[PDB]
Amino acid sequence: HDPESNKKRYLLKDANGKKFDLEGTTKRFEHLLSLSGLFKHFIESKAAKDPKFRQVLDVLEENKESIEFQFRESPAYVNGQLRPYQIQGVNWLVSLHKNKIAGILADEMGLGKTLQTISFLGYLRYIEKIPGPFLVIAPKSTLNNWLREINRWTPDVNAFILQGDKEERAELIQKKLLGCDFDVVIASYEIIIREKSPLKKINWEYIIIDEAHRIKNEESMLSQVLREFTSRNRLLITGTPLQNNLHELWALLNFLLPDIFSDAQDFDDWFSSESTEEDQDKIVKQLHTVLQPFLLRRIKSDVETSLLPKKELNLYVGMSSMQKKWYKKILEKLLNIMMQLRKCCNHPYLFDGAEPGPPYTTDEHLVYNAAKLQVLDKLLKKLKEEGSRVLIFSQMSRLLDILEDYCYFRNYEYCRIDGSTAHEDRIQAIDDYNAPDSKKFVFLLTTRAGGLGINLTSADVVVLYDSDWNPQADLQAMDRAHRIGQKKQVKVFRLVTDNSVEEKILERATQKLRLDQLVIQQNRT
Amino acid sequence: KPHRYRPGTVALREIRRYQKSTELLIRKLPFQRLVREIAQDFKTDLRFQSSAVMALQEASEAYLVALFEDTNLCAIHAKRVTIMPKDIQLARRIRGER
Amino acid sequence: RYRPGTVALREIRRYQKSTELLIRKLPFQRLVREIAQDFKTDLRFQSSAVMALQEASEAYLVALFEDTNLCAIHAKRVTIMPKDIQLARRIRGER
Amino acid sequence: TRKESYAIYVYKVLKQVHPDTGISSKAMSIMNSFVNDVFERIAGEASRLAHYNKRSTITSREIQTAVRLLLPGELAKHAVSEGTKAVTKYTSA
Amino acid sequence: TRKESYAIYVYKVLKQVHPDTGISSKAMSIMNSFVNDVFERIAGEASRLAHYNKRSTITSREIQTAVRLLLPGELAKHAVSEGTKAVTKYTSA
Amino acid sequence: RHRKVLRDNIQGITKPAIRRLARRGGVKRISGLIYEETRGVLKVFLENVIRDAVTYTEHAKRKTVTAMDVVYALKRQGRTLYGFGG
Amino acid sequence: AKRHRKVLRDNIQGITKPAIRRLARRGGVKRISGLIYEETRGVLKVFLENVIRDAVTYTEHAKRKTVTAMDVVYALKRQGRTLYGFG
Amino acid sequence: AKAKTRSSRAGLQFPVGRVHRLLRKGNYAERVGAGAPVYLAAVLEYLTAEILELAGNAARDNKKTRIIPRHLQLAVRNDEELNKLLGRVTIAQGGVLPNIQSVLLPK
Amino acid sequence: AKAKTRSSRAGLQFPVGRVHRLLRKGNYAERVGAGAPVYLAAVLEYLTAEILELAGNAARDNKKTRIIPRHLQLAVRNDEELNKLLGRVTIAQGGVLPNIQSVLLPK
DNA sequence: TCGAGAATCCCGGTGCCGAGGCCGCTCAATTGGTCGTAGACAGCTCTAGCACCGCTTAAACGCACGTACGCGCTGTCCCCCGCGTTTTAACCGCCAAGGGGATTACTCCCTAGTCTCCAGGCACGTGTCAGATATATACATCCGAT
DNA sequence: ATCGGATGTATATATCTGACACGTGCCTGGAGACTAGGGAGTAATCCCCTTGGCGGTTAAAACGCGGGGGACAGCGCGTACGTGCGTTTAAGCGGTGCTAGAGCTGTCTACGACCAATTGAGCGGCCTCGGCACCGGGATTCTCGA
Ligand SMILES: [Cl-]
Repeated sequence: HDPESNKKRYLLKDANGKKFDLEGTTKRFEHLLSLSGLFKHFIESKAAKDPKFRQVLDVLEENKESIEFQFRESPAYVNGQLRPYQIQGVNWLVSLHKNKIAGILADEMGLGKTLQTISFLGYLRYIEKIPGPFLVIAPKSTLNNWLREINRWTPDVNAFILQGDKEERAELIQKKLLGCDFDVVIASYEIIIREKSPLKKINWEYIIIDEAHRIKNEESMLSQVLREFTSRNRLLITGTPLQNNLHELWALLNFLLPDIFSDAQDFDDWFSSESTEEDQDKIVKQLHTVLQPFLLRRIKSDVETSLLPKKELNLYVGMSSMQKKWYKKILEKLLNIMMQLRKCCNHPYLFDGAEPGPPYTTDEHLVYNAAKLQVLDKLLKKLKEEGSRVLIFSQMSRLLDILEDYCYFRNYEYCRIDGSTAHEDRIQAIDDYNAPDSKKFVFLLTTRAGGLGINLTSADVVVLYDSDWNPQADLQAMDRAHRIGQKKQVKVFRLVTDNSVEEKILERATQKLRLDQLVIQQNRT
Repeated sequence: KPHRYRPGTVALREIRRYQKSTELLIRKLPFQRLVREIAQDFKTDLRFQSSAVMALQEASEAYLVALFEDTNLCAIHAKRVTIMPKDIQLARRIRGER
Repeated sequence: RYRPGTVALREIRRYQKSTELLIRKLPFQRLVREIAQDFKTDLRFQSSAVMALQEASEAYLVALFEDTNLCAIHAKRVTIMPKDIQLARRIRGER
Repeated sequence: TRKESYAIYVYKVLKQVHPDTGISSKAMSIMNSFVNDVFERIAGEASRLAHYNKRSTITSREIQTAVRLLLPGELAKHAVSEGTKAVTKYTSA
Repeated sequence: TRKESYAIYVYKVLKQVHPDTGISSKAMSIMNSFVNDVFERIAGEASRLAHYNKRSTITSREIQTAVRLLLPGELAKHAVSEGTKAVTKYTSA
Repeated sequence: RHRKVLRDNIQGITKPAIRRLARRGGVKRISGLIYEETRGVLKVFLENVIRDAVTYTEHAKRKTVTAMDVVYALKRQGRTLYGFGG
Repeated sequence: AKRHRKVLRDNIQGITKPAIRRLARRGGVKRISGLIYEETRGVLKVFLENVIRDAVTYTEHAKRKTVTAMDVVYALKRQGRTLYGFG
Repeated sequence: AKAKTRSSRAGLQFPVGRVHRLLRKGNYAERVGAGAPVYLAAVLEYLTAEILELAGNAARDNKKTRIIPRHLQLAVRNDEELNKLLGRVTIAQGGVLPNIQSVLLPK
Repeated sequence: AKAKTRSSRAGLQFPVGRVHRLLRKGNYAERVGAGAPVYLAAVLEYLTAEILELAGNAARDNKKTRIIPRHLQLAVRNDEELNKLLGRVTIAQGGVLPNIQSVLLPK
């Protein structure tokens, strides 16, 4: 094409391009109701106020082409060959498009992700002959990764990153966005919020959003902005759907298909608010088939083999005396939240004035006023003979400070990554620790930090020195060392304090983890 | 030699710029930190509403602006154009806060 | 013959120690009941009413001079001036 | 949940002086606070004025004296004239 | 007639704090004015507190809040101590 | 009652009276233009206070001004006077 | 030593030099000395102590652990600095 | 009979009934008169009309057809009687009147 | 039975019946608690005793036996935070605190 | 002294979200009817205000003088402003779980208000004396000219 | 440095008047029933505030340097004050008369409180579409070396 052909089609033909289209919604209703009959609940729920969807129901009910182009082994337009299951995923995506609906891709991280995405976009451009636009929203750390992937396995397209300062972004927008000189626009979340108005006035085909779990709260500004965007269909990429609740799965679905899953109350009354008998069991959970067509997930135990599994263990430490007195002080009464309980369960010196004196000393007395730290010290001493390097996680960097001072008190070699360390020093740190012969025994980290590109694959043991409300965050921290790469047995040691709130945190985490287990994992297929 | 204004001609421009707008001239977060660590004295474990902190900042800014105006009059009366701590001390002493 | 300043300081010490009335009672009464007839006509007054008016008036004037003096000192003088009063009662809020 | 305010009357006075001028929300809050403050001042002064004369009833005479005390200059004059006019009209009706 | 005052009580407090000093008529009148002014200030603050919290009764809690809100620092602490011990003795007896 | 309307009685606030008030204020040296300012400010203060006192007197239906009314006016202005009532 | 978080800059130093300069400009001053930047901080701290003290007294009389805007308005009106636009 | 509001009988806009109730429940006196709410409503109406007229004039001067706290501040502070009435009051988001001391201007 | 005044019950000297009656017929609230008059009387008695012992100390400092408004003014103005309480108050036949500025004094 | 250049204001031309109508509901304002008592209104009393007249004698007033002080001018540092350049913290957003507070809806109990009686507390009218002025009077103690 | 005035400052004595003590009565505070309703306790629920942390943008904030103009000091001078002394003048006291109007008592209406029934006026919730904020760009204007 040429820029003028792009201008005649991309821009919104009308002032208000947002309006109710009947053909598409009728097609969706007929196809889905052909697939299964449970959807009548949603349709009657949405027809309560607005009755034109009820006449759609009537016309599609009383009256009782998605060509099976299997799109086999990798076509030449995408360079090279690739995983057959990835062809299966692309076939899934093609059929999803040909049924005029969208669907979450929930492949586990590292299992050839975004490759099926670029291949599907190439399929759209060559078999469907349709050019752009294609908005791609990814975290900033992956913008250049996406661009490189696109330009090295399907180079004969147009794709640029929309990053830069205010003026550089503005000139780039006027040159290309308003210039209509693209096929795919790589952009970041913050950029999507920033450049709302220019991006609205485009007739979008798809809006690919990688790590879709970021959109899980429907009061989030990004969700509102994406709702305000006009587009023909959507596509979602995320490895951990339904992280800590069932409602957020509906939140993903609503953005996916805003005409099907348009009611929160219907979905949360589908299963959640009924716990008396088998009605909280096999039948109601098998009613999941509503979630069957909209999602696909695959595991690292179907594909690459390798990576021996995990050996998660629990180390039930016992409260220490100073911990005991601080814990009793906290319980009955600065301190303004229950988080103080978890702080005390971790190490008393986090509270001010816990260090005696203070004359500032860093002697052996540190482990004395700590329950978990003594077990940690013994564990490190035992592991030192076998020389297995260590990744310690935590929830507070302020705790990592105490831990690292302990670390160099016993003459060990650590290396930190926190929210305050910049990008370049982070990269040099990960290079140093991952050196072919690195003289840094332990490595420190925060559970919800560093993004996903970190490749700390050189070690074998990972202690979750503190737990998290969301088990998914801990799982990300664990696969941070359990990803493809590391081949020795990854060993993970969570530390739990007895007779304290940490038991309750672990128990709720297990509830949410097993909820995730029953909702998705068995029906993952 | 690049263009350079003479002293005072940017000061008056800022005077007439700021005497025309209405926004708050102090940053929100430092002021909130200030009146939380001040409130820690009289009673501990307090929760502050955003509206309460906003009202506090409005009142304090108005107070300081009026005080600086009277300090300016004191400095002018002393045949000067620069304000000094003695002017503020006199302004607060006259009005009755000292 | 004393030098300029001595008698003034002794007068300051004298009048900062007594409590009696510095304005003449009958002139003050004439002024008060002259000002009065601009609001309502043919008024009568209580002796204690005029006394209270005088007690408030002199207190006001003394408090004003105690600020006029500070304003004068702030300008590196010892003399008080109309501009000193104007500044004092403009800062105090009376405009 | 039901909170009463003078907004609906201030925006009837506004549409009689400037029939085509709107008013923002913050200005509306300021207007409500202003009428509340003036009501408090007048009522307190009238209550004290009644207590001084050993009267049990607060009425239009105390209201007139209180507005003549609180309001400066021509403002008090016009307010008193308007109050007398309204009272006479009401008692005639 | 029969104008009431606090002279008979101020004199008792004087004779128990300084057993052999007197007080003139003007000073007694000033003390009476002081007592009335402070009583009015405290009662007004207590009334505004009770109206603020939508209570319909003045009580020792409102009086204590008013005194701690009106008197500066050290005077406030001693006044609170005096009031609490007086009320405890009254409740016991 | 008879022969009471007078003029220029502000000249009765004599210059030595101003100087005595200045001495009680602790003023050592006095300029010559100061007396007109003092007379003006005293007249303004008296006008305000007397206006309020006459308002109270008129409301009470009296036509004699009482020290208690003067006290009310002063207190309303914010200059509470101790000694004459209340 | 890095166990102990290094003591942060004092909170009263959060009223920076440019902020005081902006307040003085709105007040209408042209030149500014170098000690105003601490005299003003002292004055602001004192004013804040007074208003906070009154507001806390109100909010603990009401049996609440929450200072609220209407309590702040009450405190300001008590001091004689009535504020319109918050209650 | 037929209801007929006291405000309408007085020819006013402010709520005479609600003013009466506030006077009666505010603990101002033992019992309120009958013309007191009418007089007070009239006075409040006058003051509000004055403030709003001046503020609308300021808004028209600033070429905006909507009153804002800046316009209220300009209206109040540019009139002597209103400024004396509201001397202690501070208007939130009000600002300051433009003012530069004469000796501060360039020679 | 023989009556016992509430002021005698509480061990106070100011009248509690009079304080209760004033709080009642003073238009402060609809209802008045029973401990409030006692607490208020105690506070008033405290303040009176404080200012009065200061005045007596001043009177003895001037070799006088009786107390006069000059002594009251001396006590109040000399005592900080009692000066702050009586900040805007004017005491008749009081005076001023002896005070001369430093620069006015002879070399 | 007039050009050079930076700041500002005024046009159009987007966008977005707050004001401003519109509707249903409910609950306080209105109407009608007692009734108990503030408070006009009249009448009587006598206290405090007003008005002069006279004396006396201290505070004001006018005039001289001479002398510190306020004011203007001149230098000179120095310190504060204006402009560049680099760093950092404020400001959005987002996550997790709690408790806090504001409603609304109740239940119930104890503590006020309302009476009726009745004696002591206090207010007023007196009748004393000593604490506080008034006069002198001697002493000590700044202040100013040699 | 010394000496000579002039001004507080102790010291004794007389005068008086104002504070303090004492007797009466009358009105108000206390005692004792009786009650109702205001406030305490409980319990749903729905939204806001806290604490610790992370990731990203981007204006402010901080630091540095030059240099100019303003503050501060010193000096001269020419008034404009302070001090002191005669001499008018009017304020203060002391008394008298005249009277109005401030205050207290009776009483008997109008008028405000309270209650029931009723109903529109105002309040909360929703939707929308102009008014205003924002962003160039072009033109004006206002300052600063010559
Ligand atoms: Cl991935």
